[PDB]
Amino acid sequence: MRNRREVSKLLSERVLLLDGAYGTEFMKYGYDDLPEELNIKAPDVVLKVHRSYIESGSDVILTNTFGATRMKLRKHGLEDKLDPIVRNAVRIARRAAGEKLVFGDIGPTGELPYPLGSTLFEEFYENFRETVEIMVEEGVDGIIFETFSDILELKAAVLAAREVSRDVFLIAHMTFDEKGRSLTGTDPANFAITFDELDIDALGINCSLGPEEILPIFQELSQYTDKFLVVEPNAGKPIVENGKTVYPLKPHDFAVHIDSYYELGVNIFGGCCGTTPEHVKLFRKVLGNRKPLQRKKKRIFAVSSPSKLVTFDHFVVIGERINPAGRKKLWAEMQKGNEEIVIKEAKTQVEKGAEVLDVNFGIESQIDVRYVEKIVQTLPYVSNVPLSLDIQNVDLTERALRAYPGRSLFNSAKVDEEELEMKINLLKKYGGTLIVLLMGKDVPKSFEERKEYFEKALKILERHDFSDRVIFDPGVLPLGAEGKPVEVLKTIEFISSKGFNTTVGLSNLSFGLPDRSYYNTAFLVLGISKGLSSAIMNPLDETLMKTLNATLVILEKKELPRAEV
Repeated sequence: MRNRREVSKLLSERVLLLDGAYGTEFMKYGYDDLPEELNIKAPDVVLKVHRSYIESGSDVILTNTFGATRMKLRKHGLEDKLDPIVRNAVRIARRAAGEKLVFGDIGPTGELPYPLGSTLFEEFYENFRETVEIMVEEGVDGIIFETFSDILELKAAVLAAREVSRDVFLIAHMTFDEKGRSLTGTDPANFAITFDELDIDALGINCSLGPEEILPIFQELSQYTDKFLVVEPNAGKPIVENGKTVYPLKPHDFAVHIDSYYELGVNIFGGCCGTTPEHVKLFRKVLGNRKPLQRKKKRIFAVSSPSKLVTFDHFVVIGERINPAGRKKLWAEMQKGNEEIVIKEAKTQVEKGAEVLDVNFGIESQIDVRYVEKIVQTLPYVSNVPLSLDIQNVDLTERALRAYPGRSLFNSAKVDEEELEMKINLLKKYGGTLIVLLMGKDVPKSFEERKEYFEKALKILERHDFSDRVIFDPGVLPLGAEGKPVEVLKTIEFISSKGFNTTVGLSNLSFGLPDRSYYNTAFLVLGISKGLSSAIMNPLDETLMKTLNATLVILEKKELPRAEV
């Protein structure tokens, strides 16, 4: 009953105020039932608390639906009460809301994504789709995913929501500990980078930390995103007055941070665990009828994993081993569905220095589609490093981009009008970066030719505003096929001059000749000197790795291992 343009037009005009805890407010009225159940067993309390806040000055209240999802309600055997639980909630809230805003509040299922758990991107996606549909029907003024602790789950949630409506105002939230990490690893910047390019309207933090510890965390985020920001700290560092649970921070020692958050560009302020209508009554005062600030997001090219954020601000070793396309061995297994052999090759390369893993599925037509989706999701957790998805088929590309936990590096996309625009789209929808391989109908042979391809891809890239999301691959040829590698170098330089990142299929140079390791090492050094910022290579080639490291030290792009005597 209110689109996202409206809701933004408002947020741009003035900083909004949210509400505090509800569970603890139900506790005060003797109700200890699952808060989401009081929508059926005692709508009065629910209506009361919503009022306690709207009076304290809240401009937006969250529907009493945090645990309102199939997967969660199921743990408390309520899978069947889901429909009315939510509908009442929106209605109960809509009541106290009055003229204010009502946001559907959706919390995390509380299940870990496989392997840390046993849930696949699909189960999550479908889980959140169901509820987000109930709410959108009921006319919520937006939807907010609070306290999420895993980019994969939160990714499913946002995609599901957005699949339901392209007009409802969306808000994604993650919760970090004091170390600045999520449950599975995402730090503020990762989260920020990974989720900014998704069709959500705002990002934010809530719970786990008081207004104090949350301040810097909120800043890291505010720096890597231009979307609206929301924050809802706890009520100070948790303690136990009777061994139970008590939040110290008073309405004054709390409401005094509003200033600090205001300057970091916040748009919506509220409170989590320990916050009461009292606090909000002050927030209303300390805050006032202000107007939001600006900050300009610091641009940065990086891919991510649930736990690691790789920035192309140094040489990025892209592991090449997981490639059944070229290994008749690994392909035989992976086709059979072996997940172990793949998780192993993954772990090995990371140990040796690979910061990103390139994964390809060999003969795409004969590979179990559900296996791809399971591996695509799995690796990032058992390897800790991002993945360079080496798919070719458009259909596999999508089934894979969806399930990938984070911001991926998508391998391949020739400079073909169609393929490009088709790949750009998939990425704009699921997020990610693109490896544009300088070659069209057929392979270019000269530095001149490659430049025409580059020049062309640029036109297409700008045309779709996606030039800030690409790494260029000049295309390497085997020496024993008249490669003329000096032409690829002239290209690496040319692109690196224009301001782009570059990678090469290093092992392409020597296929078909002995002492492959030498030509590779040689080429890499030469390549790096010309600008090459990354290279799908074999981290297991020790000499290549060492010579590489040496090269970087020499070039002042990394530093000393400790001089002796």
